[PDB]
Amino acid sequence: KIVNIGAVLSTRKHEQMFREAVNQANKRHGSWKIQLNATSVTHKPNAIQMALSVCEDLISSQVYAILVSHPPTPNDHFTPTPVSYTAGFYRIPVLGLTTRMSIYSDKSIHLSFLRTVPPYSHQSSVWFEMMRVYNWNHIILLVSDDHEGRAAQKRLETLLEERESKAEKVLQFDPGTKNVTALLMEARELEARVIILSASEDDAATVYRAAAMLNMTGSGYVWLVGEREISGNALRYAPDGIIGLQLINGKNESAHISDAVGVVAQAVHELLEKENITDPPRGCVGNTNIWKTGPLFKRVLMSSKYADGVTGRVEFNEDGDRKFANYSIMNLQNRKLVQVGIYNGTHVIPNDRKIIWPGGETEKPRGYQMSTRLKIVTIHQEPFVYVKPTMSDGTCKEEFTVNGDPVKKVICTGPNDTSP
Amino acid sequence: LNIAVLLGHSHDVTERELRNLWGPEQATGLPLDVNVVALLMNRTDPKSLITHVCDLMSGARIHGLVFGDDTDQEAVAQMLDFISSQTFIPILGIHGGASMIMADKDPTSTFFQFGASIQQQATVMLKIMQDYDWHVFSLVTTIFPGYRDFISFIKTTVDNSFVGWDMQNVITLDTSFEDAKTQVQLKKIHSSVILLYCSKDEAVLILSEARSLGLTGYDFFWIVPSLVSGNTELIPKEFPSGLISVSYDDWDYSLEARVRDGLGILTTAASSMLEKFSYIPEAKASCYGQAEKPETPLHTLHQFMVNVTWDGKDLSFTEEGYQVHPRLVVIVLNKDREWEKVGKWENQTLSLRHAVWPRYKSFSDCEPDDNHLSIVTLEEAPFVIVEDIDPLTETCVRNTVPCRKFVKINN
Amino acid sequence: WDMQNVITLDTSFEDAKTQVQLKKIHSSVILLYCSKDEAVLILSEARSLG
Amino acid sequence: NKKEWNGMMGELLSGQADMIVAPLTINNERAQYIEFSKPFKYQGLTILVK
Ligand SMILES: *[C@@H]1O[C@H](CO)[C@@H](O)[C@H](O)[C@H]1NC(C)=O
Ligand SMILES: *[C@@H]1O[C@H](CO)[C@@H](O)[C@H](O)[C@H]1NC(C)=O
Ligand SMILES: *[C@@H]1O[C@H](CO)[C@@H](O)[C@H](O)[C@H]1NC(C)=O
Ligand SMILES: *[C@@H]1O[C@H](CO)[C@@H](O)[C@H](O)[C@H]1NC(C)=O
Ligand SMILES: *[C@@H]1O[C@H](CO)[C@@H](O)[C@H](O)[C@H]1NC(C)=O
Ligand SMILES: *[C@@H]1O[C@H](CO)[C@@H](O)[C@H](O)[C@H]1NC(C)=O
Ligand SMILES: *[C@@H]1O[C@H](CO)[C@@H](O)[C@H](O)[C@H]1NC(C)=O
Ligand SMILES: *[C@@H]1O[C@H](CO)[C@@H](O)[C@H](O)[C@H]1NC(C)=O
Ligand SMILES: *[C@@H]1O[C@H](CO)[C@@H](O)[C@H](O)[C@H]1NC(C)=O
Ligand SMILES: *[C@@H]1O[C@H](CO)[C@@H](O)[C@H](O)[C@H]1NC(C)=O
Ligand SMILES: *[C@@H]1O[C@H](CO)[C@@H](O)[C@H](O)[C@H]1NC(C)=O
Ligand SMILES: *[C@@H]1O[C@H](CO)[C@@H](O)[C@H](O)[C@H]1NC(C)=O
Ligand SMILES: *[C@@H]1O[C@H](CO)[C@@H](O)[C@H](O)[C@H]1NC(C)=O
Repeated sequence: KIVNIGAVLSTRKHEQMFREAVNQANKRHGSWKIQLNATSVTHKPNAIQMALSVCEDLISSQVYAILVSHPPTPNDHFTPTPVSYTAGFYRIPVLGLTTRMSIYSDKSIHLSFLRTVPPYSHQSSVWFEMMRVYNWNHIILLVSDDHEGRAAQKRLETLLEERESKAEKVLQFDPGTKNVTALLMEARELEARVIILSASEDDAATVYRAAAMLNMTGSGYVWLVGEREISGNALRYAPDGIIGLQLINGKNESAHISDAVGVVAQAVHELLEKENITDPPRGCVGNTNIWKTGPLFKRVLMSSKYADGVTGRVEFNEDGDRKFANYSIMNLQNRKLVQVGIYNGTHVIPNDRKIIWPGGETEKPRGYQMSTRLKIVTIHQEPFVYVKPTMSDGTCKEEFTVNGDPVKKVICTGPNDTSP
Repeated sequence: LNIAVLLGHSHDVTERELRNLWGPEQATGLPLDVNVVALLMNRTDPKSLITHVCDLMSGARIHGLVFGDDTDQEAVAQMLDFISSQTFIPILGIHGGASMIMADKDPTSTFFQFGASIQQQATVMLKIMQDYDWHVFSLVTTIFPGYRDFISFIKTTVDNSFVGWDMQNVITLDTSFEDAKTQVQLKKIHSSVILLYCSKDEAVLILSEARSLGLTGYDFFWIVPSLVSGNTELIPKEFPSGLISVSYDDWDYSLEARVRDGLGILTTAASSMLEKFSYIPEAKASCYGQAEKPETPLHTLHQFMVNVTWDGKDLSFTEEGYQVHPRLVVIVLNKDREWEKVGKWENQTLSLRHAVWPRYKSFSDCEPDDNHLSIVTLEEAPFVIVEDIDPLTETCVRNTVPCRKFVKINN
Repeated sequence: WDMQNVITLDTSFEDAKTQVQLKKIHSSVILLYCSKDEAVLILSEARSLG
Repeated sequence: NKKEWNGMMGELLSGQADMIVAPLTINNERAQYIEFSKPFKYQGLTILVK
């Protein structure tokens, strides 16, 4: 008659905050014989002994819900993935806290993993809704990383499928390259100026440093990025007037801990409704089979609906992500972050603040400059397209017709013979 | 180099045969040292898995892992995908859950599986539908994962085909159904051929509703992958007798040929890299006692074994981490409520033993009879002209009808 | 009269074999001969069948 | 095993061109992917013989 909860968490003070959230979770459900015990673990210098300490501690603990959060590492190591793999072997449910990569979009990779923070692909939702603000229909997508940018491209095409509008050009390329000037010059020559970017820190810094010297930050250009593109050396090289998005309480983990504790509390006290309550095995030495009500309790988590907590209404989708998070539409004004709007569950609310664009006036840029250089193509047709070589030096002769009318010629280009 | 073959099996494959398997093989030794260590394990829990893998990586710097499994749980390979990200060892998955196919990996992972992706399997199923001229189809999709990619691959396959498909509305399902909205979704179906991508638990309920809704006539057909149809040991009574499935589980290609091909791929990659690069053995020291930023190697076999051929076998691997020309077997659920090999798949050609397609009519014991009329004819120059199959579509053109000619070899 | 062959029923229907007979109806105009006790089930089925 | 379009539609759908000004024989297949204008010339088919 106890419920064990494993907290894979960073600091001892936030461990005490987690234990206080466990203590506060015992209030509204009475003095029933069920109890809530908490076991916390910390960092390890790699991903191997993370998996080691996590697997022995969570097998010896026999937990139900697992809360994992390790942002603060100075290296690029980020993955809480072996904890999710170890639990998803036994289908033990994990509440991820502060991981945001879209590789958790596949439940085949993560069988018993749910999180109450949305991944970056849901930012594309705002990237549709902002188009609804400005009636834009020709966008330029720019994606460096292929680890998750295929999912963002999928989400953007899904959002454009309902209106049946087309993205004019998408770009997938090398993570961590220096020759993105070719990418930007190939992206220059369209009628669209709305540019959408989602990358890492150094890739964003590279394309900012390229596009600043390539005159693609002035009038007409629209720069719409995500949260990872306004920090670090990308923020150091950031062009002004850029529109970005920010998660409200994205780095605030402490209230998110208590919100997840309330989610676990209502999930457990809904789990006691149905019968055949199963127990976590001793999977260290002796037990290899999975836990029985894994998909059952996961479907219980699919029926989650909340009206309490600091975040308030938290709800899981069909992919186990976060529904309806408020965002902060931020703007960069003279290398200072300026709040210029908020994002509802499904709506965009501009505030009374001033929106400053990277170009000239602060009006909204109708940045569809129609191409006056309409590139005409044809073929050598004998009655219609007479093709002659150069007359004197790359020129033509103003000949006359038989009826007193000069033959109108034009300087075209083309090959001479066949390709083999 | 040092190569470990750990095979957790319930079927008794003895370890001494696995050790002496290298004997009659190519013992010419293009590397100076080609050593194998065979192991068994009767408990495949992930603690012991990581323990034995770290023991083998500490076991004289083993540069290649060969793992199979007898149990039917794919999540073992879900652990193994992590292990390539740390041990930096080329790992091949042989049998069981190691042979069960996961979707997407990491670029810093040298882990590979003997099997076939779901898109290659859908290509094989649509090749079946091409070869039997079944064009009017539907698509029943539950919330079992990979389903949106499955729908997208079918749509991009239809858009890139000269077949002339007739896709009906893609049937979507919310959850474990109350038979209220999914009732209407199944009653949207009135076509013949139905594709089904669901789970093994929900397949019995969906096909039981389809038998209740009369969607299991012998005019109709049902084609599923092996991700929903499990092993041969569990065949429920609710499945329609005639269910076409596509699986990688060959029985002629048993565990001995599997580990022989795995050792052949590993030694071929190591030998061909030895003729390109000099100092081939590069291994991690141990799983214990290290900080962050692990000592990454420079020349690995991940960027090298794109081409490999073992005595004619196209065992090459894709850039995404799957087989280029895998081995697939098309089976049906015959009248004896079992699974019989209908056709194996070559590099491109769908070899079909039964080009005659029988009815497999015994779905219930109460069905109407004698609707397919077996009709014979004869070639005459102004009446019946019979030509070969078209090379562009591998399909008879729209005014022509399919037939078969019984062509013998000799006397 | 371009008349399809007569779709008949047997009992308070199982929604197994009469449903296939209703799926034979790719026509527009339907003459229905039944009582009030069965027409609710018939029209609920045809509403379910589209 | 992917469909492709060569020729002037190849240079148009890649973005290298903007407008095909040519004796474009209008057919259903090219109408399924791009849009046309009303034809400047009405013209059938014939056989050149000696
Ligand atoms: C509760 O968890 C703590 C974790 O340190 C453990 O020491 C203790 O034995 C547990 N108590 C029960 C009753 O499970
Ligand atoms: C790489 O960038 C440089 C500087 O912009 C440019 O001169 C060069 O042409 C680019 N490389 C290619 C292959 O275009
Ligand atoms: C960018 O702008 C500067 C001054 O506005 C000009 O000298 C330079 O040629 C421009 N470069 C390009 C590629 O347009
Ligand atoms: C997180 O939550 C509150 C309210 O969102 C925020 O103002 C504060 O910075 C954080 N509070 C704590 C206790 O961490
Ligand atoms: C619980 O298990 C019993 C078998 O002991 C079964 O009869 C019953 O239906 C189950 N109840 C559920 C799954 O709600
Ligand atoms: C988002 O903000 C609005 C108003 O600012 C509030 O009504 C709503 O409850 C918030 N939703 C969440 C999930 O925080
Ligand atoms: C913000 O969201 C809430 C809840 O979804 C709802 O009041 C409405 O959709 C939005 N409010 C507005 C647009 O004033
Ligand atoms: C094109 O080819 C012809 C004959 O093949 C040759 O005489 C001529 O110099 C070529 N170059 C031109 C027209 O620039
Ligand atoms: C095989 O199973 C037995 C259990 O009967 C176990 O004791 C033994 O350790 C297993 N063998 C290996 C190599 O693990
Ligand atoms: C096959 O592999 C060899 C190395 O083993 C490589 O040199 C060759 O390019 C590959 N492809 C072909 C078509 O031979
Ligand atoms: C691949 O398939 C073709 C059938 O078109 C066959 O002719 C060829 O021999 C096959 N390749 C090999 C290596 O057998
Ligand atoms: C027997 O097979 C050979 C194959 O080379 C063929 O040429 C010959 O015509 C066959 N004989 C008969 C009688 O069909
Ligand atoms: C042998 O085959 C040929 C044609 O293949 C034909 O005469 C007949 O089918 C056979 N003849 C005998 C005598 O078996």
